[PDB]
Amino acid sequence: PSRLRKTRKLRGHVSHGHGRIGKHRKHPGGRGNAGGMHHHRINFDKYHPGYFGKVGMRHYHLKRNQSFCPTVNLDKLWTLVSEQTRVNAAKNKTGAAPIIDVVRSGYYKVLGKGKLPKQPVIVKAKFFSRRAEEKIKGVGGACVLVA
Amino acid sequence: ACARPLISVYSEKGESSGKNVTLPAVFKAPIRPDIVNFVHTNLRKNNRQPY
Amino acid sequence: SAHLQWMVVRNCSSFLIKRNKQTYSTEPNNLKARNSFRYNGLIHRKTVGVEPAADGKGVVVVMKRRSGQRKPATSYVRTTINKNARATLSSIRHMIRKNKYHPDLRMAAIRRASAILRSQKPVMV
Amino acid sequence: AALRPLVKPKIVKKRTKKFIRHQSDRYVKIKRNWRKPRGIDNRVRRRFKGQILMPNIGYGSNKKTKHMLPSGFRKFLVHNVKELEVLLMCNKSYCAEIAHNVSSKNRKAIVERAAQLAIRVTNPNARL
Amino acid sequence: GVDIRHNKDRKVRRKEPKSQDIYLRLLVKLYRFLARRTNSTFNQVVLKRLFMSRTNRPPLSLSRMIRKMKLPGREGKTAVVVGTITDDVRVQEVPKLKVCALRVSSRARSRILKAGGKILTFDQLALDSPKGCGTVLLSGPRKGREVYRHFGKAPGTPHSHTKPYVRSKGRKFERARGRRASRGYKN
Amino acid sequence: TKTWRRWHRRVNTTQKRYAICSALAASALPALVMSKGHRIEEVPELPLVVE
Amino acid sequence: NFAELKIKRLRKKFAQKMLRKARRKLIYEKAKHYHKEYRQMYRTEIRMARMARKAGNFYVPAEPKLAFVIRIRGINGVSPKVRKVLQLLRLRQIFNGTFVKLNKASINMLRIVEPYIAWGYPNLKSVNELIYKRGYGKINKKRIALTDNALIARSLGKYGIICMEDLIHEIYTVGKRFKEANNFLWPFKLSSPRGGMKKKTTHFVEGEDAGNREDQINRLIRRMN
RNA sequence: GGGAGCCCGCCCCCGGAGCCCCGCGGACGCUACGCCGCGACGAGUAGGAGGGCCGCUGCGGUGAGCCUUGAAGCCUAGGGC
RNA sequence: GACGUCGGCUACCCACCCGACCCGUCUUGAAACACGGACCAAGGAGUCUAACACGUGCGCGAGUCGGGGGCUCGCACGAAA
RNA sequence: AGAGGGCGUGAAACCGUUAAGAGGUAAACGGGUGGGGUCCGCGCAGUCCGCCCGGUUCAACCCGGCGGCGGGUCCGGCCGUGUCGGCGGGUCCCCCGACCGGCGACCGGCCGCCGCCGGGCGCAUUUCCACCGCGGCGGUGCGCCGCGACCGGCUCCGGGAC
Repeated sequence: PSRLRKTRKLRGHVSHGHGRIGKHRKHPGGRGNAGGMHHHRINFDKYHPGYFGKVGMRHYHLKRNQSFCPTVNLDKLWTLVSEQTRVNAAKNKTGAAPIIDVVRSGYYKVLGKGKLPKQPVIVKAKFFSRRAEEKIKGVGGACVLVA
Repeated sequence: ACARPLISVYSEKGESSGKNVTLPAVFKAPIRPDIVNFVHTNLRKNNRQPY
Repeated sequence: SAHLQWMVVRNCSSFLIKRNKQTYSTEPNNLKARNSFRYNGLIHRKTVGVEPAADGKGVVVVMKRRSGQRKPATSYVRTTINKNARATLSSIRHMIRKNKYHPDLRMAAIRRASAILRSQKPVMV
Repeated sequence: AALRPLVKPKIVKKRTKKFIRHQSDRYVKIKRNWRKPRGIDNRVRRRFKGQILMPNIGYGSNKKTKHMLPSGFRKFLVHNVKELEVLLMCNKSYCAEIAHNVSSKNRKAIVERAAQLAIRVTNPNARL
Repeated sequence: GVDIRHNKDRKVRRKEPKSQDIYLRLLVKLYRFLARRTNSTFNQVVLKRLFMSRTNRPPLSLSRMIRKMKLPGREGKTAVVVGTITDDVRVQEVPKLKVCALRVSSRARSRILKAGGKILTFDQLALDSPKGCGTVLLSGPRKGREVYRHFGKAPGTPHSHTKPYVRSKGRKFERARGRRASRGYKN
Repeated sequence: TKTWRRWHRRVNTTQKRYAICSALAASALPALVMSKGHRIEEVPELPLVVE
Repeated sequence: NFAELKIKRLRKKFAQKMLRKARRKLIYEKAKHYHKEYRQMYRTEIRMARMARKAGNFYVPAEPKLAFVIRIRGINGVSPKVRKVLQLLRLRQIFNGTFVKLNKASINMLRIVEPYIAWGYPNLKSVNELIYKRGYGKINKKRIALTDNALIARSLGKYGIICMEDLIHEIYTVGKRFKEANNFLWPFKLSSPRGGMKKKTTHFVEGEDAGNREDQINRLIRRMN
């Protein structure tokens, strides 16, 4: 809204809020990212370190599908299954230990972040972390690998 | 869950008949003139032809 | 409630009137014609209104029943008083004070009735 | 035998002369409407002695008599009889001013109603 | 003729909320009256927090509220949060609580009501304890936003761990001259 | 003036539902209806349900 | 219930009246004691002087414990250190006076701002007139006139100062709470010196008004206050 | 509640004690984005911010708005804010 | 004091005393022997799109979203909802 | 045609004419007055009123009717929130019994109060209209003024006493 914009309060002011000693010239400093090495080096080195120079190996035909691998932590693992599944756990005097399919929920790798409740569970996933496997074993479950 | 009164149904010639309806909670929903005005002013810009 | 609708209506009312720094409200049953929370007949559960008589002599007192809202047809009850310019004021005073029906509006309604009665008489030479 | 105000305080004004634009006398294209001088070398802007006076907040009139007519009432612009009845409880301090566009036929009725309600009109005998 | 610097004579603290919603303004009126009448500073703190903007009252998580109520001493006390209470999915055991907040998420509300807890609004809290007796005042992490990760000492400065503004993190967008020891220098 | 000015505005579905619910709720409360200029003095009941 | 409540209210009012009468009596007794103490001090100084002059001896009077300082020049073109000392002495506006107790640090500060101030040793009448005619207290960071002793009692009750007489005594005979009394006292906005000045820009010794004018500061107070 | 004091009993309620405080109900003051009371201060280019019941145009609502018994516009040695 | 007498601060003309150099801009410095300028009327210059950063308001909340498409209408209001 | 064929409204620069005023330091401007005109608001005194007090009917009090407000024994029935119960049909529905919040979510009787209408109430009450009191209160005076007492802020003067 031009009504709420600043230009309405600048009516009558000669310089229109852009100084009068140095006028608002068209492009005093250079267009765009001009002078990354010259006359803007201080800014480019104190606000964008690592802008200039190459590093690493080139990969011509890169595909994100090959490296696609979503991760889920043990911090939020029972959220993938219904709450009644966990209700029917630590009960029945049988040791049901239900199966939670991570791939069905939409993750491939299971990570060890977070605390796991004391309830056995069968975790099926493509990849497992060492700490996540240790947590599952300590809780009393089993890690299952799937393709 | 506020108290919902009973709304009588009026016939074609007034003279409210015996039919009554429990007042829906939509009428007990909170009033927000700011939200109403915001939505109205933003949606009035959708039927505007370019010039 | 009343505060909710007052917050809704304090500035977007059709009866609100600006234009030379005085804000009034023209909705009925509003003593002193003041756009104030206390002086507003639409929002409050108990409202008193003083109006000139349709015939031209006497005054009309309008009371909000509070028995049932959402029914504007029967919400307000009107009574006509045509007495000797002092019994009307006494009747309004007893209506507002003895019934404990919005005592804040007592003197305002008395003044409005006095103004109406003064208006309904021969004007001048 | 007009309508007296409720109170008649002594209206005191700090300044009554209108503020005029700088160099409004020299040129016709410059109106009397005041605009603040915004030049680097301007006597009025920096308040040199003997120049025109720049309006300031100091010239603000007293709140007691602000917007008060010499008669002692405050104007309220009335367009029709329905709007006239609003001033019923404010007749002792507010006066009805009939809108210019109002026809004479309705103006007469407005004047008569205001006379009945004891509300002062600043332009009662205007159209005729 | 007095030398007084008017640079900071005007205090910039808020006086009324900038929001135009009516329920918050009614709560503001109620707590203004309570603060100006009662001698308790709880009402004043609640009024000041109601005046605060959205970013100044971050939401409080259910797990954080649980861990703050589990501290010894605040047993059977009502929790007062001026922000909003949000459900936490990584917590299973939720004891019953007494929570006062402007808003509660649907999931958190369901959890609290299923656990046997009670949820109150600010007007109900004023009716119950006008001076805020038996209340535990809690708030969310102010520095929880990712905005504050970009604040502080600028990147490219020694002993600075500030996240720079990058269009997209990657191999060839940063970690070059200025960050690699093999390319120029590093900080 | 150019044709590709951002004429249209996007509003959240939840916000639109909130606004319409508030409008339906304020359809009650005869004070607001009268203040909106609608003359409902003789209406038997503001939630006017007909057969 | 009604009569019992009325009787209790009357009893409380009577107790308040008796307490106020007792406080008034205490104020009267304190003022009379202060009068006696002032007379004793004035008489004993002359007694010591006469005693010293009786034999081949001299009596050197004590250096004054407090001094009155008035800023005589404006705020335009002031050195940073001079301005800092002036604003530490609560002398911001021209023709403002403030009581300052004298010690090494105070004398050094007054020496630093010597060209910008005129200071001396105020008399008892000068203190009385300054406290009475132009005495304002700082209550809730607000300059409020000392129209009644209630304000002084509320502000300096913890220090044994409950009236104008106690305040004047603590200001004149520098005591333990002189700092608190002087900080409570708002700086005196004295008027322009009637009859003019000799010279603002030069020291008092060389015909000007700036510097130390120990006894003539009383004349300056009479011309300004 | 018990024991008693410089023969016993009351020592009462505002639909009325009549008021410089009445905790029984409470404005002429309450457009609480309102009203009211104290102090201190008021320079200003470049520049920033806030309030405009300042002004122009068109749109959605609203004034049972104005108007051929005279609209906008224009002129004015008239009354004004 | 009341049928040629009253009040009109403001605006019409005139006289007197004091003050008072022509506006905008570059400039440390403008009344300048620095530049633009006879006068008047109309037009006239910080906009829009996209990408960001911060702050504020609203909705939902470890979730959030409508991009695109489809189902309701013959489009008055709708290319809306 | 005060719309007369480039003719609706007809402004400013500029010009001609009528009326008034003025005019040897170019003109013009700000502050303060004075003089003359333009009309404006008064008056053929403007002593502005608004309450209380003194010198044709009904309130007061009853009868009948109607309407309204408040209240509790929750009186009786609905309504309605939290819990307990019939498991009666994870979230969503009915019954009687109990407690609590009895919540402005509604009614039927009861009481108290108020208002209106119709009857009595004929005149020490009642209300109007006008006057002689400037008697009590409040804001005010049509214009020009004068005086008195109190206070605050100042410049002074005459005394006495240490």
